Amino acid sequence: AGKKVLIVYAHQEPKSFNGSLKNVAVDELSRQGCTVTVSDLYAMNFEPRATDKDITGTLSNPEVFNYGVETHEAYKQRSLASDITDEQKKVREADLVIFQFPLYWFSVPAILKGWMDRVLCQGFAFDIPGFYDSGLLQGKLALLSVTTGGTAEMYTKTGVNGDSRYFLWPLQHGTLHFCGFKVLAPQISFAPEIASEEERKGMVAAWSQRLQTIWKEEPIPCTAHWHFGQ
Amino acid sequence: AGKKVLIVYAHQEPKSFNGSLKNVAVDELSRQGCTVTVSDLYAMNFEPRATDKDITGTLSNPEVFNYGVETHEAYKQRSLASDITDEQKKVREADLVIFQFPLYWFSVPAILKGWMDRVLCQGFAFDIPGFYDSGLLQGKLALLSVTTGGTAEMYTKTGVNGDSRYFLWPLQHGTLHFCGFKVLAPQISFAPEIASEEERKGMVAAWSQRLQTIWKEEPIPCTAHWHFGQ
Ligand SMILES: Cc1cc2nc3c(=O)[nH]c(=O)nc-3n(C[C@H](O)[C@H](O)[C@H](O)COP(=O)(O)OP(=O)(O)OC[C@H]3O[C@@H](n4cnc5c(N)ncnc54)[C@H](O)[C@@H]3O)c2cc1C
Ligand SMILES: Cc1cc2nc3c(=O)[nH]c(=O)nc-3n(C[C@H](O)[C@H](O)[C@H](O)COP(=O)(O)OP(=O)(O)OC[C@H]3O[C@@H](n4cnc5c(N)ncnc54)[C@H](O)[C@@H]3O)c2cc1C
Ligand SMILES: NC(=O)c1cc(N2CC2)c([N+](=O)[O-])cc1[N+](=O)[O-]
Ligand SMILES: NC(=O)c1cc(N2CC2)c([N+](=O)[O-])cc1[N+](=O)[O-]
Ligand SMILES: [Zn+2]
Ligand SMILES: [Zn+2]
Repeated sequence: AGKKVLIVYAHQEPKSFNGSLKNVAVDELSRQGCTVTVSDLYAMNFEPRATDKDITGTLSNPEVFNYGVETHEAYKQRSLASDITDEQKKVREADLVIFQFPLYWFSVPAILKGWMDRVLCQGFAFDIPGFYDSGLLQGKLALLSVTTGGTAEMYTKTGVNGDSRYFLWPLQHGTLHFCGFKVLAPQISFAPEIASEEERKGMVAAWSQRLQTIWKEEPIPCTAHWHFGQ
Repeated sequence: AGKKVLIVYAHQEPKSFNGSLKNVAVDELSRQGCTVTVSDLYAMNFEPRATDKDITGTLSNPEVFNYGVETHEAYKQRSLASDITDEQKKVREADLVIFQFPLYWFSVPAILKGWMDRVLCQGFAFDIPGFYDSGLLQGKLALLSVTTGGTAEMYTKTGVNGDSRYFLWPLQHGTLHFCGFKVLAPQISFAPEIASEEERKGMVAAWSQRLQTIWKEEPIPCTAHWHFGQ
């Protein structure tokens, strides 16, 4: 039996360092025999805004619009917009979701935030109850592959930015773990715009090399202690 | 004399609890004689995606698009899209910026993420050097007014979600502090949807009351210790 991978990719420029890391992931996972799909959010002009257009059916309560409630129900009625349900198919079938993005404001670019907000709806990714370790995507793996402007030392506890692990918490725990994913350790490629040609090559090579044995890695313990120390 | 307030507001439904919190803020700050402006993102259909459309006319390097470089240059050359510069004008003039939003995945809704992404460009909100306490918005105050689905107990260190301060980091430190704002203590309105109508009313009264003395408040210390201590 093989493995299915979805790469959710958020960068405007094919020739960027992010583009290189995404292409390398496709090549290496494809070479392994994996089933691979890429959602290139900017080329898709993916809609990030959570709005009433996300539901192609009778809006249940059209007097007071509640996005959570309307999308939950629309999920059950199979009446979500097709951009959403197309992504949900991709996610439903994946054994591994990789997110490839440059860090914007200690988080994901908005187009990618919008993918999280609209795709990962109640009924689909979680239920109440049915989250964290009972999240509806248990059994899947997830991996953040992030590039920064800041260097590694800036992202240490004694540095100006604090530990890079600090900003991971809403993504790794708040989102991914919440939906039931097991989380592989993040790939962080620090400061590529500042690095030499060779350092950049080494970072891209370190990532393809990691992907070779990706199916053998254990998930991190996705806890407050992993992220915060103490 | 006076002060000016910008409320950056991210909720699709005026009749929502978020809508009431926004309306009470406008009411009360207004009554005080403040100048008040609301950027109602969803009603503006505000563009969240960071794209080459954000630069007017001809790019500095159209072969390889770098969003950061291009927006930094367009800022100096006064060629940023008018939707961005319209917001920058509001922020420039503000003494206090209030963010009013529902928590979406331990962060801001994507439409508001894209506000941050596209509005707070280099040259305007920060430079290098010129960030953290030297950020270019220094002397300004910022405050997150956030509503949750989860209860206050869920957002303790021993609750399922972890302390609320953990998720504030990318916003308060990574973004607001980084641009030089001083950050007032967040206003967190826990689980309104679950509350009685009377409880909801009490939380709107509490927000109004706090705003009566907002100008008397001191900033939090925006450190890793505040967020992850103790
Ligand atoms: C809105 C905004 C907010 C930001 N917020 C933050 C923040 O909170 N924290 C932070 O740390 N940073 C922040 N940044 C910076 C951003 O994270 C970095 O600029 C980004 O991660 C760099 O990735 P890139 O793919 O765009 O690099 P690129 O600019 O594309 O370039 C890296 C270099 O490597 C070259 N390259 C491409 N492919 C290869 C390859 N295969 N082999 C060798 N070289 C290659 C490229 O041509 C280029 O010269 C922010 C930037 C923006 C625009
Ligand atoms: C995509 C997505 C991701 C989410 N992620 C998270 C997460 O990470 N963590 C989390 O905790 N939550 C999360 N949530 C939940 C979200 O934070 C809450 O649903 C939201 O904060 C509730 O605020 P509201 O304004 O929308 O409530 P409302 O639905 O508007 O409900 C409150 C009630 O108050 C009523 N009301 C309005 N004004 C008044 C007034 N003046 N007096 C009395 N009653 C009034 C309204 O009629 C309504 O019935 C997420 C939701 C979505 C859709
Ligand atoms: N590496 C950095 O010094 C850096 C660079 C940028 N810049 C160039 C886009 C941003 N940022 O925009 O938020 C933030 C940081 N930071 O470390 O927090
Ligand atoms: N009150 C909650 O239990 C709750 C509800 C939602 N809901 C309404 C969509 C989300 N969330 O979306 O991630 C998160 C939580 N949470 O505590 O982490
Ligand atoms: Zn976790
Ligand atoms: Zn800080």
